[PDB]
Parts: sequence; structure tokens; C-alpha cells
Amino acid sequence: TELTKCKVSHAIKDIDGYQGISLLEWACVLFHTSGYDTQAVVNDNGSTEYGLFQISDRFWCKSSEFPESENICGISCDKLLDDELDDDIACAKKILAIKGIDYWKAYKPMCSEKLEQWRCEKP
Amino acid sequence: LTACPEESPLLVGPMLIEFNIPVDLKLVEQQNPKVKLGGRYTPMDCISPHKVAIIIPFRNRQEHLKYWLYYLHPILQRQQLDYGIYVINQAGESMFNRAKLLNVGFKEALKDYDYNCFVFSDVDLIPMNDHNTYRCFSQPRHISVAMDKFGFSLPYVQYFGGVSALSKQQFLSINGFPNNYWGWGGEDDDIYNRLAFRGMSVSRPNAVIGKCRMIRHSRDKKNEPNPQRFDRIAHTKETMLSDGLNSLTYMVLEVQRYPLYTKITVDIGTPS
Ligand SMILES: CCCC(=O)N[C@@H]1[C@@H](O)[C@H](O)[C@@H](CO)O[C@H]1O
Ligand SMILES: [Ca+2]
Repeated sequence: TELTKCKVSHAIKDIDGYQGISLLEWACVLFHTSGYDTQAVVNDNGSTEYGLFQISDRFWCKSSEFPESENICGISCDKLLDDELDDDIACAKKILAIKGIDYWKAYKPMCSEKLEQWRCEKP
Repeated sequence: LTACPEESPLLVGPMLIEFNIPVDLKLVEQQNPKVKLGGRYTPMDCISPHKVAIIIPFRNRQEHLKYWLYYLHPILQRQQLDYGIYVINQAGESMFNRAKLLNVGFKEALKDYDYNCFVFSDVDLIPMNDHNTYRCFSQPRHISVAMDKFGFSLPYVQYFGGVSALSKQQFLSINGFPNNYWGWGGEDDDIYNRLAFRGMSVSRPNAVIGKCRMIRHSRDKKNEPNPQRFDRIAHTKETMLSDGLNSLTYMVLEVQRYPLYTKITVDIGTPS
């Protein structure tokens, strides 16, 4: 499903400030990472990135295609393709804590400035 | 005989835009009797200072092109522009390369007329308010500002993809667009960094006048998300100097003049 900036924003409130990354930065990153599409699937270089956070099956989640990675997140990759964002968020945090924000390449180039635009005034 | 006025008296404002009905170019051709071979038109009532070449990057999307021509032609004529339509068909099986094809369009269009303004338009974006003039201004112009795909909103302030207009000066000032973006994503952002690095600022119509509809379509397996875009958009400052108009090479395999448009199939090579 294609979510809106505000929908995404309200769903991830608990990642706010985690590892230093604010809500505004995440809203930006996510826009440039999956276009808010909870079902985004991008496969290249022999690995597949899934969902809103584009979490890869190379290390993080278990996919039938690449059946035995470390599955650091402890979740089936198909779980990152529904509209229930809790596990996705739970996984992303592991990524932030282990690898950091640079996992998300959209971050440095598109989200280093003009952040105010990313804010969601909707309660 | 006298210069066309600032604002066209032919404008209607908001238009209903739908892709439910099938198009018949012959009908389209009929309805637009003033369009000459090649997709050219020149207001005969007044003189437009806007000599506009419209460039459409393209590959196996003839259906979109139909709607594009069906809606765009009546609008552009109403906006009183002296224009020309150019579809830059990419031959081959290499990933889509939008920016490059836009570069080809610029060069090829010039061979036809003394154009002073270039509008770069994806084949699937249609303007919903003829007040969003498809021409050039004192600064680079972003046109697909309120696309329905983005909730009739500007998704991000640095967004320049979709449909835009640069004057020859403006386009020439940034060494045109890059040639090394194969696949989806980033090139329109790279173009944005250029306009910025050259001291220009982006101009846009308000979110109401800039409403646009986009014909949705199944993902293109020949335009997969470019894995290198994240690194490439970070070096424009350096690369706009070596990759642009000055480094453009391509081979024209065919030039087709249809009554409503000029189609140029080219071989722009492979991801070098
Ligand atoms: C991270 C930078 C590379 C990238 O993906 N840029 C894309 C643009 O090419 C695209 O026009 C817009 C709208 O879809 O979204 C951006 O995210
Ligand atoms: Ca989920």
C-alpha cells in the first residue's frame, strides 16, 4: 500500500530519536527508500530488499529464495510486505543498532538539509 | 501580426482527465487540423516569443503516447506556443536512460528549428489545468508539481522529475543533463543539483494550477531501480563537467515524421 508521509510518521513514532535519527529524517529517508510503498520489492546483485524500509534478505530476514542468511531480524521476509509496521520497525532498529543509518543510502544525499518539509502537523 | 499576449485568452482552467476511453490518433489528427507534419504548430493569430521543443523520452509505451497527444495538443495550441513534439525512442535492451534521451531530444530538435525553450516530459504525465503553461521562464521551470501519484502535492522540495522546462541558455549553462544514469532514479535529482550549482533556482506554478495526472502502469523490467544512483547524485558538482552536452554521443537509427509527432529512434549505447 502507498502510505502518506503522515501515516508513516505516526506509525514510527517509537523510532524517533533512536540512534540519533529524528522523525523528520526518517520520513525523508523512507520517501526516498520505498516511496512509502509497504510492498516495495527491489532485487539486485543476488539479494532482495523488502517493504517500507527496504530491509534486505542478505542478512536480516529469511526468504525462500535465499533460505539461510543470519536472519538477524528473526522474521520471514514476507512479513515486511504487509501493512503491519511493528515488525518492520523492530527490524529496522536492529539494523540501526548494528549497522547504523548508512544502511539507508537515501539518507546522506536527500536528507542532510531541508528537513522542515518532512514534518507532519497532522495529530 | 502582433506579439501574443502575456496570458492566452483561450485558457479554460481545470480539465477532466481520464484514461478510460480509447484514443484514435486519426480522430486526434482530425480534431487538431492545425498541427502540421512532425507535430508542429505556430499560432497564426499572434507571434509567440515561445519557440518550444517538447521532448519525450520513450520505449514501448505507444498507448501512453496516444493519450499524451490527445490531451496535450489542444492545450499547447491554446497556450499559444510555437512548438514541436519529439519522442526519443530508445532502441535496444539496455536499461532506460531518460536524461540521455532528453539530451538527444535537445540536439535533434535544434536541427529542425530555432528553438529557444525546451520542455522535458515523461510520456505518462498529463496537465490538468491549461494555466500551467508549457514554456520557459526567467528560471528553470518545474511543471509536474502536483501529481496525483503524490496526492496532488510536491513530494519533496528538491523534486525536478516528471515534466520541466529549461531555456536554451539555462540548459546550456549546466552542460545539459547527465548521460551516465542507466536504470530508474536519481537523474532528475542530479539535474536539480546542476541548476543549483549554477546559481539558478527552480520556479513552479502553485499546487492548484499545477495539478497533474499520471497514467499508472506495471513496473518496467527494463528500467530497474539503478543501484548506483545514491553515489552518483552525490558528485554532480564534479561530474556535470565531464558528462553532459559535451560528452554526448549517439547513433540515429531512424527519423519518423508522423502528422502529430516526430519520432527519433536512437542507439545511445550501453552502460559504459
Ligand atoms: C535517492 C535518490 C535516487 C532516487 O531514487 N531518486 C528518486 C527520483 O529519481 C524520482 O523521480 C523521485 C520520485 O519518484 O523519487 C526519488 O527518490
Ligand atoms: Ca510488517
